[PDB]
Amino acid sequence: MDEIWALYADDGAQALDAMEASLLALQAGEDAAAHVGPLFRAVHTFKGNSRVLGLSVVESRAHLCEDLIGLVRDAGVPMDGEIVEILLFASDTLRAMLEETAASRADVEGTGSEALMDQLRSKIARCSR
Amino acid sequence: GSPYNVMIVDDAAMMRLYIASFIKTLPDFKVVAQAANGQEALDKLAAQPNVDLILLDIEMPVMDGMEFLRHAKLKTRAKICMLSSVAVSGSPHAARARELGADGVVAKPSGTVKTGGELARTMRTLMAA
Ligand code: NA
Repeated sequence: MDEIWALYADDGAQALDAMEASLLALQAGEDAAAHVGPLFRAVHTFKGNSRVLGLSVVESRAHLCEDLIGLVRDAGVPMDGEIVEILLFASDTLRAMLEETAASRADVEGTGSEALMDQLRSKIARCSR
Repeated sequence: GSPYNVMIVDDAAMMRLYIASFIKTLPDFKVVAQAANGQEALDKLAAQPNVDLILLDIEMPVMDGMEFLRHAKLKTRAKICMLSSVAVSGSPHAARARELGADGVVAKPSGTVKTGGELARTMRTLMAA
């Protein structure tokens, strides 16, 4: 089990690095066309990794991020400044969850990220009314 | 014959390790190759003609001329089982698997909510067919 936990931390860091890079590029004024795919793939990878290890609370945060990014990719919602903002907050939150869970070899307590969940659910509802 | 030689093809390193670790516990299958992309899969397969069973991510993009899947289907006698990230029931994955020439499809295992019971059963059914 040492090896899979090591890989969770390493692969997770690469995925979150890619998530953050795409979001920072968008914040700097690069076009969504170049970044929504990489962003989706990074979040999807992070989600799948957490699912492998049964980390359902971590998984649920990544899943809601993926839903929001999917609305942009598939349902014609623009990648507006608010989406970018919420996902940057999500990337920081996921990074803290990664560092903690990798070390506890267990799922996180959801309390600290309930605010993020509310923000994601709110943006999802508002831009897909 | 015994054990059956398995190749795992999935771009997710966590899924390759998880499935490989599980196959270590089956006396009737061993892993002989793992690959993260189509060209690597071709490289390992073309060099390792004793492969009996290929487990292939249904989410992995096909090569532009589908050289890996074509080689596997047309130049080897390996059985091919697609791996799906969602429940197969209610998905398009069972139909997509048949269309691609795969011999079966099964949901990827997880440490979530036994562990590879369905996977082992499917692998065995395929080799006994
Ligand atoms: Na654009």
